[PDB]
Amino acid sequence: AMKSIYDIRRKNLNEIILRDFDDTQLRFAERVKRSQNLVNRWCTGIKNIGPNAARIIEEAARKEKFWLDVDHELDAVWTVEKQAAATLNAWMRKAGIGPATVNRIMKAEVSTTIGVLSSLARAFGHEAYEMIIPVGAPGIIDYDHRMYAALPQEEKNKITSFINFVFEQNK
Amino acid sequence: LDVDHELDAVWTVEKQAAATLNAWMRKAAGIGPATVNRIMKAEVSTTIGVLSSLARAFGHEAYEMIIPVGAPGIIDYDHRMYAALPQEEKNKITSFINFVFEQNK
Amino acid sequence: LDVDHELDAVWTVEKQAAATLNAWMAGIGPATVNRIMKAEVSTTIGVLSSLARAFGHEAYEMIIPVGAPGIIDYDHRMYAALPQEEKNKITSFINFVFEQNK
Amino acid sequence: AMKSIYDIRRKNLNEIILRDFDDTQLRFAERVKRSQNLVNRWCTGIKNIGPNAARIIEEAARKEKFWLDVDHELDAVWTVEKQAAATLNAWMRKAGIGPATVNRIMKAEVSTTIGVLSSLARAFGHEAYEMIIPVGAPGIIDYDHRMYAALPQEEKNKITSFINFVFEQNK
Amino acid sequence: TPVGVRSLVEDSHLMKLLRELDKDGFNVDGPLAELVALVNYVTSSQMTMQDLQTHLDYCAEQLRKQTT
Amino acid sequence: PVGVRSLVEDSHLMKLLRELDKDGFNVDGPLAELVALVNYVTSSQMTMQDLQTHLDYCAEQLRKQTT
Amino acid sequence: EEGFEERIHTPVGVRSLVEDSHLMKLLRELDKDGFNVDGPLAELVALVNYVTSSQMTMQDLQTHLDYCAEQLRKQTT
Amino acid sequence: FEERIHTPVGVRSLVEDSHLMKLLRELDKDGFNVDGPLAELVALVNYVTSSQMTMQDLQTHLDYCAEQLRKQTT
Repeated sequence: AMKSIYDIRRKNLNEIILRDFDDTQLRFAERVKRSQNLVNRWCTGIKNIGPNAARIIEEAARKEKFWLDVDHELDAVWTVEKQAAATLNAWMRKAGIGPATVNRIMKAEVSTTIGVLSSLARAFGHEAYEMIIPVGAPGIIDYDHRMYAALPQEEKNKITSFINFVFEQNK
Repeated sequence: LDVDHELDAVWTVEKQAAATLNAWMRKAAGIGPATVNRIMKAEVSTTIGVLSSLARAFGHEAYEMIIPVGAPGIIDYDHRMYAALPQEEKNKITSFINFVFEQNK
Repeated sequence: LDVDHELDAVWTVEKQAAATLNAWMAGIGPATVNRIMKAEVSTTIGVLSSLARAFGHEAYEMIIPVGAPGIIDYDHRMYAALPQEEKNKITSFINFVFEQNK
Repeated sequence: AMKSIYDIRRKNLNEIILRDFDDTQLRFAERVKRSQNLVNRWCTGIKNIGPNAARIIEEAARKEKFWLDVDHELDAVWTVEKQAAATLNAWMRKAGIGPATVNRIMKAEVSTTIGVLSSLARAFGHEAYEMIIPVGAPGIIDYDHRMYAALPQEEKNKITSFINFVFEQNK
Repeated sequence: TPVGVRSLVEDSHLMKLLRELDKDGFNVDGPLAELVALVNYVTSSQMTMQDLQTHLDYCAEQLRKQTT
Repeated sequence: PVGVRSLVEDSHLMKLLRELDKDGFNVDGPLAELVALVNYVTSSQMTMQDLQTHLDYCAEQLRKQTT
Repeated sequence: EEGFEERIHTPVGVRSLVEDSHLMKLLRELDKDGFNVDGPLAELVALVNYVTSSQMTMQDLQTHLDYCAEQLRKQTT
Repeated sequence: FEERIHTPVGVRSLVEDSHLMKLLRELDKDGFNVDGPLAELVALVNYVTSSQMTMQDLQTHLDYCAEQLRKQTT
């Protein structure tokens, strides 16, 4: 839906921390003198960035007044294997098992087979292609699969057809 | 049936890798290894490093060959082509989807 | 000739008053009015006016012709009642339709 | 392209004249202390209204500064015989008496028949309906008649069908 | 192609077939009525599409001015 | 609209033409036409339905900007 | 009490800014005290006119999209 | 200048930095509360960003609609 100010504020808060403070909410928490949890709640969106924080943020972020309120949209412009376990490791974090097959820890500094990843992945319940890429830009995972799955096939074609058209009008 | 009409009234990773590569012709992949280029039969399970180079050769990436594209909740679109889009056009794609979702309850 | 054939495309003042009043379906005098519909007589502009109001319309509407130029064929009563902003939509569309030729 | 400032100033000036100084542009010419020939060429569009004249006009109009440059649309959103006479009078401004084909030409009192009316009008290369048009032309739709005549019939129907839909959506 | 389908409006081969069969004495008006509907539909549907064309062109023209 | 869509799958003319084909009379010309006309109904209807989706999207965006 | 900017988020608030915003109030008396604010005054003129104009185009398109879908309805319904 | 700012290029130019955004930021320094004034300019600029994006978005959909209608006609 069309943006409320919290959207722009947070979006601007997010971009500041990336482009000025290295995309880590603690470094900005340190400069703004506020709890890194509150900072995290603003970035994640869990809490609406108030009017006063926005000014304190601008001070802390060395931005001129109300810059945070303004939408600046028109402002101008790694390894598979270790991530396979990094995903698996982050997925372990919820023993060394491995309940189905495996017994590869795994170090993940060696190339594993798609069958083993497929067998590993469904242990957690997730698919094997997840989470292969750190940037995530190549894909729309935003949409709920259930909502897309439920769409009549006729409505899918409209979605896919418009995508394909957008592709050709760019390059 | 030369009459095209869309209305009357009103699997595993290796086979998908073979399918997706079979689709990326029409659009000799060694180059890299010439052993793999019998994968089309799905007799072998390629390692992710080699499939990554069997993607990165195309400018695509590994995961794109192993996504279950046939699945109902998985949209069939070219992932590399969507990557290159400006955010403005990414947003346009995302905006239409959610609209279509709000239609149909 | 049953099908549409649309793709292949393709006078006096008393006769217009005959058509435009026939097209318009005190009331001073009945026979006076019963003559006008088949022409046969020429009506006065004063009588033309009061007769027009009966339907909600004006005098010129009944004697306005529709030749190739003036055949922008529309109800004037409806147009007059429009707000200005919406009249603007009509004239903007028309003037765009012109430009699409030369 | 649609609505430049000169066009805005022109519209606001005519509004002022229609609203406050009523009928005559000579009355604004007196208050603004400028030639009525100059005031007339602003209104009709011949001469555009520059920066200095705009404020002078405003100063003369008792409005605040730049009101004239501001488009105010968002807020914005009789006898037949004497007419036939007054039209025939105003047509005698631009053949000259005597014409031909008719006599008994009385202007003020009589309610002429439409046939004669037409013979009078047609003698000027005009039509009878024009003689009996109301005060202000609300149902008219000003346009170039040659160009509408020149449109293909397919393009005429597109124009006419749209107008009717517009009528329907307004009643 | 649509050029072909537009040409099916007037005197198709289906049209030439159905008329001579009516003259033989069997009532094909039921069938003849159906072809009328489709052929009119081709005409009508094509009339509407071109009408939309003009109006989208118009809409895109107004958008061009405000964005360029 | 419902009637013309019904012609797509089951029509008297499609039965008729399928009876004439057995006789030996080659109806390739007449039959090829019906298929096209019928296919145009499926095609044009899906497009119109497609256009219906996008005009409703365009209308949605304008409402948000206007309401 | 209730806030100021929550109304100004809505298009009803942006359209209301067209004639006589507090910003319009502000720049005019500032002009009356001898500093030239014509530049700034002109910028607000462009934006406020854009609001008017862009809002006008959108309603125009609203009408034309209603037309297009009215014609589409008939052919598919 | 006055024509520039009235072009769409010019109204878009006002989004990031205009003399008015410069002007208003100076007034705030002296203890004058421009909350009312400043909250309006931001809205005005945000409507410019927002409506330009929508128009560009409608631009994309109309050419899609026109693309399809060609194929049915062509």
